[PDB]
Amino acid sequence: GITHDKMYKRSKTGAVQGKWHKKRKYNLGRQPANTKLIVKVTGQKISTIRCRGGNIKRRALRLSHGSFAWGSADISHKARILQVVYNSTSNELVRTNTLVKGCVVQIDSAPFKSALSNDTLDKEILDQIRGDHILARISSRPGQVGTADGYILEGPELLFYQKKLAPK
Amino acid sequence: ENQHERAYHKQSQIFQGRFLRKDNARCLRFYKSIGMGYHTPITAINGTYIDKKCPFTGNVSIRGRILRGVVHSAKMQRSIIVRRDYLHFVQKYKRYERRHKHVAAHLSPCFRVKEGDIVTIGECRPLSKTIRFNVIKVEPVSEAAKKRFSPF
Amino acid sequence: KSIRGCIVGPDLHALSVVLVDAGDKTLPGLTDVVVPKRLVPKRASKIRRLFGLPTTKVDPKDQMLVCELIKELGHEVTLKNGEKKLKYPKVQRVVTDEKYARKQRVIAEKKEIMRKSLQQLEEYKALLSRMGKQHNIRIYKPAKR
Amino acid sequence: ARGVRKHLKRLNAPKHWLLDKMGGIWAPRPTNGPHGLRECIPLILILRNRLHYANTYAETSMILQDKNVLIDGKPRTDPTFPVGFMDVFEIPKVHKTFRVLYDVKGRFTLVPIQSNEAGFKLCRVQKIFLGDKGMPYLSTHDARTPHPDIKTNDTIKINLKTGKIDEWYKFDIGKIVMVTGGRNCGRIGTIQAIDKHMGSYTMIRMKDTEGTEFLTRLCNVFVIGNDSPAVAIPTTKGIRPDIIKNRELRLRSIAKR
RNA sequence: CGCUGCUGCAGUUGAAACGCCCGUAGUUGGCCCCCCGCCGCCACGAGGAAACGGGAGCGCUCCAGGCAGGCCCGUUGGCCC
RNA sequence: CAUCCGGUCGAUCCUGCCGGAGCGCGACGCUCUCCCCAAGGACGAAGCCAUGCAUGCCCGCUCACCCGGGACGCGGCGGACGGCUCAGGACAACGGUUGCACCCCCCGCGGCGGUCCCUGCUAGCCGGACACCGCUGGCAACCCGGCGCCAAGACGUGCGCGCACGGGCGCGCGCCCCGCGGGCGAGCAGCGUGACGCAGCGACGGCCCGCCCGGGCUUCCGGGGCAUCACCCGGUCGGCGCGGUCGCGGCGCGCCGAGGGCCCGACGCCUGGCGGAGAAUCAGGGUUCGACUCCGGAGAGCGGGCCUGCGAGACGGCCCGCAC
Repeated sequence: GITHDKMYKRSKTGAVQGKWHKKRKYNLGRQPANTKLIVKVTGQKISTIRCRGGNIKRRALRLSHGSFAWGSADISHKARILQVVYNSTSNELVRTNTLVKGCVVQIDSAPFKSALSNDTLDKEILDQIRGDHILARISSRPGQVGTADGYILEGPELLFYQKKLAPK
Repeated sequence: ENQHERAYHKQSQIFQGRFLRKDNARCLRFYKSIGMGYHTPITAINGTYIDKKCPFTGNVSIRGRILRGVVHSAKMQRSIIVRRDYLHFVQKYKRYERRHKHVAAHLSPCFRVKEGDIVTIGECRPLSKTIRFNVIKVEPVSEAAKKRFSPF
Repeated sequence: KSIRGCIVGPDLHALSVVLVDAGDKTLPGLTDVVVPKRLVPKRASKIRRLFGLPTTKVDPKDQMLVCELIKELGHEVTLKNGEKKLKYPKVQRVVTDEKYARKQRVIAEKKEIMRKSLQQLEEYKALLSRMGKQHNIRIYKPAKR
Repeated sequence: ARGVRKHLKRLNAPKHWLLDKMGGIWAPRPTNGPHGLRECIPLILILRNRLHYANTYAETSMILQDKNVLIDGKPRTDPTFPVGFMDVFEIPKVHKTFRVLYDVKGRFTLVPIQSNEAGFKLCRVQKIFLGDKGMPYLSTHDARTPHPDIKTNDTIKINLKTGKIDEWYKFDIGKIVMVTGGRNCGRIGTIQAIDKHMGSYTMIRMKDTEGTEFLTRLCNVFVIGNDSPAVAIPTTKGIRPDIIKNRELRLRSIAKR
């Protein structure tokens, strides 16, 4: 019965609004499919939900891995995907390991370790590439699109975010 | 840089990684001149404000009716109340009754706004519950020019 | 809908039971007469292995049939009792040379419509690219001015 | 409100079809297609009522059930298939050819045309779309879907045979132009001016042949020949007969009656 | 029924000036600058269904009707709301 | 389309209302010679219902039948349109006016039409898997069981060109701004570039695109009474990060502030409140009424909740709580 209909909301004047209609199908809402990071992969089940007009949406509910891109060198590769670090809206969601765009995550450096040989390719991603995990944030809507692609964090977002989570 | 702000903000239209180097093909902000003869403000061109809801430097696009009204309230952050004075004609008695309609407008930091000033609003996809209008120009007045019910 | 539980109980008025492995001492009624199977396979693939042609596999066998032969049993409507209309399943999954021609017709048509499009794009590509350079031939004059 | 409506009441029906108020609870409803609902007329009425060929609505469906009627050079048989502006409709059993035109009052009129006139069709160019994998495309007033030096509002002379661009009537001041919508439908005049206003609803000013500057919306403007009508004009030349000039015609008609 | 009063009602005595005064909203504000800018205002367009009200044309035998009819505006069914 | 007369006194002139006088539209009494036209269980009971009917149409397969006469089931389309009634709903609905650069849309119409595979292929083009129907059976009824068998333009699989390609990506214009397009009033598009996915449709090519017909919302102005209702609201008001949706949005969630409304009447309450197109009465101005024809809403005893579908939060669908 979830709905985004405005009828159930009060007015600007804080006034109750008469309910002129029963909930309608067009204004319907569906359960948030919380994409869940698998963590160790040793399953990606992605659902497909019928929409309005017989369209389709892919709902990620559990998945690991996914395409990532190093914007500074403009090289793009699939990555294993490690634990979510930071959620910017909740500290519980990070520990739960739910995936949603804007949630910063660690990634394995092994696919992108090929740039350690190269030199002066920034300095921050050089130290993450040397390290097991790379700081990266998600750029895809895991629940609506069904994929969780992301961009490796580079420059200022990485600077502010590192300070936000890593130091104790 | 702060310790109190929970989430980092940038422009989706700009690239944060780009800012690290190449001091040639470098742009500070993805601002575009608005149509309907709207000049992009200079404060907006040289402006370090993220403003996703900025008409000039943000995803917001101005399409629809464009109105002109006074500034009634500005207590909200990045939002002002535009009082729209107007006249209603009665036919049973041939006189006009004065009316007032308050409208909510998202204001960019490029606009510095004080009460009693007159703002030129424009239509926007609803930004919030009460905000379907964005400011495209702000005109100040000396001190408080009284009120005088002006249907601008 | 109300349903009885799968585990059986004495309560059920009736049940149903099917031989999995047949015993000796064949029953007078349960095991003896094989009810004549009817509804002869119509599938061509089924017909190929059913009529001793599986080895032929892809083949123009065309017509092999086992059919009921007791007239048609609806000859009373024809009003002629002494007739023997064939009682046969129409072949299913049949392949004809018109079917082959139909595949070739549509494959020629798909290729033809695709080919016409490919050549046309190159012609329009010239129109636009040449037009931008042709505009340059005009822009020469203001510089002369 | 549930799903799409599939009925059109007689009072709901547009005035141009001129379907009698009584005798019928509901008029026929057009199908989604080349022309719009109030921008097109039904094919059944054009034969059943306008020409009186079909005694009943059903016996109009019978006539095209077996192919016997064509729109824009294509069989286009469906009874309520929309037949709209500048349509080449030809009855080959009657051996007659008729462009569907707008009368000065504004109603649709079937006007007989030559085989050369049947050879070409006029349709306005809607805004160019950039879809279909980057191949440039543009739609018509008949929805049919190119030449690079063309803009919106201009009329393409699609042959219906080649199914390709032929003579493109560019939208510029002074072209002899027809009015598709508004009160002065059917009137023909050169476009005196255009005021865009850089917002929406560009103003249209039209000098007629007799010096009366009629006006309409810029969307409702149809080009009819870059120079010269380039079509079979019904014998009114969009002169706008006045209500008294119409009473003269009617009274002489009654005299002849 | 101008006995609801915008047009257009009454309050000395038939019903009815607050006992008096300050006063915020409200409403109302002498003249005065010609020459533009926003107002309001007024005219003119454009665009947005009919039925309906009006109205052209018409003998339903007359009519209330109807958009018919007639040896025909490209027969009509305009045009206004 | 501008009209009065009767009624306070012994008479008089006033104010003042009473009563007549005309019309409409319902009851009600008495009567009606026809012909034509015609409303019709709205009116404090959206109360309850016996009975019969109100959505079917075709074969895509036909092995029965029996000459394509062709049932029976599956298959496709329609059953959301149509009919009904105003219960609810008072910045709502409804109307004019706008916007979707914030979107969804079957049929139809006019077009595009390279579909990777490792492979695995039967691609001269494939599978298994069931209704129907037999064969035995239950049940008081309703309703269905098991067996055995066979079909489909049903469904499942499947070759198929690296401008393969649905999606979602990361990266690709700028120098105070303002003037060319594939563009527009406006950085919108459509791609190139580097990845991912392997979406469709393909066993009788449609993937897909536009037009359009509707929606989904949205802008602006209009949008009942009551002060014996003067103070209201607390997702309420802004911002931020997500989700969720066809999509924008407090639309849901966290987070962060402190708003948003009001004597130009807010909020609260009430309404024998559907709204307009219109209707009645009438010099002019007003007044009065909007059940029903047209349109838009909203509902199908009452609340909820749902799948199917291109579209219904459907009730001549289903499911549950509450009545009866």
